[PDB]
This record gives sequence, C-alpha cells and structure tokens, in this order.
Amino acid sequence: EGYNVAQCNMTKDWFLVQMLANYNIGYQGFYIPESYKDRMYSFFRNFQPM
Amino acid sequence: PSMMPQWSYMHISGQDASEYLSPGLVQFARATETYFSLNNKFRNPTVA
Repeated sequence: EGYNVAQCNMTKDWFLVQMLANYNIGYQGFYIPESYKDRMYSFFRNFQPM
Repeated sequence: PSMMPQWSYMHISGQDASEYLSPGLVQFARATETYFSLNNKFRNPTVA
C-alpha cells in the first residue's frame, strides 16, 4: 500500500536500516555518502533499481 | 526587539557560536558529534 521507495520494490524500513548500519546516515535526511567512506564492496555503490 | 545594532542580534557580526551559548550545551554538542549532528544550526559570522 504505502511501502516502496525509489521506485523499487524495496520497503522503506529495510532501506533505512541498511543506510544506517552502513554509514550512520538517515536520522538527518538521506543524501549520497561521501567517497572515501564508501569503497568498492559497499552497499550504495551497487544499488541498481529498474 | 531592537535594543542593539541588529546585526549582532542576527549574528551578521560579533562573537562566534561557541561563545554565545550556555556552555553546557556546547559540552553536549562536542560530546555527541558523530552519531547526532548539531554543528549546522547556528552561523558564526565572518568579518574582513
């Protein structure tokens, strides 16, 4: 009903949890994490919605 | 609300934020910088 995000099938809740636990981001509004704190096998780098 | 040159009252010029707060608040802020931001709530003016 009301639980997608970024035009994907993922729920908001899981997205929030992953963002937090990966970069301590989310309580202050989302935004692209900076480079060095996001290496090759990070989460956000390999997030392709279609 | 205009008992002083209003620029100081609106922080256009004058002393920095770390010197017009209750120091307990500054202690709190500097003690939780990482997991909860506060440093973008008050502007420290600059003067040439």
